[PDB]
Amino acid sequence: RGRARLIDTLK
Amino acid sequence: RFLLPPKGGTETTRRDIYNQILKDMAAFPENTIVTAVLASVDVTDNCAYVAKWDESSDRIKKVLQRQLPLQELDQLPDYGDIFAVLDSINNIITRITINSSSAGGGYDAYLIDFGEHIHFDGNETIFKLPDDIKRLPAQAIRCDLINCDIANMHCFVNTYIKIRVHENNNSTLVAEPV
Repeated sequence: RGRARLIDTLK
Repeated sequence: RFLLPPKGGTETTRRDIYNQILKDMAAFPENTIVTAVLASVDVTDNCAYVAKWDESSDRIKKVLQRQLPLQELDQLPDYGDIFAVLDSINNIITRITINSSSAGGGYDAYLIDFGEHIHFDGNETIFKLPDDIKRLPAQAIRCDLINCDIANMHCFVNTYIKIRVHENNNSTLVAEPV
C-alpha cells in the first residue's frame, strides 16, 4: 500500500 | 503537458529546505513520550521522521483523502513555496515544495508531511492550496533514533508509534521508539 496505508492510519 | 517553471524563489539543498519550512518543534517536548506516525525511514541518511498529525492538521488529512476540491495549477509556485501534488499511484494529494532544479533535468522536491525527498519531472498534476492549509507546519520532523535498528523500522512507516524524546534542538529530534 505504501503511503496509502497512512489513510487507514488517519481515518 | 509540462508546467511552467517557478518564476521566483531561492533554490536550496535537501538539508536547507528542511530548515526553511515551518516546523512546530514544541509538539515534541524533551524527556517526554509522545505518540506520532512514523512518517518515513531513511537508512542511507541514518534518520527517520515522525509526524504528530494533530487535530490541527485535519485539513491536510482532508486534502490527503481527496475530500477537498483544489484549483489545478499550470504554473509552478516559487521555490520554497508549499502547494499540493497528486500521487495517483497511491491516489492521494500531498503537500509538496520545489527546492531546486535537478542536474539531470526536472526538479528536486520535498514532501513536507512525509519527510521524503523526491524527483519532480514537471508534468505532474499539481494544485493550489487554500491559505490556511498552506500555512500549516510541516508534519514530518527529522529524528536520530537510538536503541533502534533503523533498517527494521520500515515495517512501522505510516503507523502510529510511541517515541521518547531524548533531545529537541528545535531542528531535529533525538528520540527512541518505545
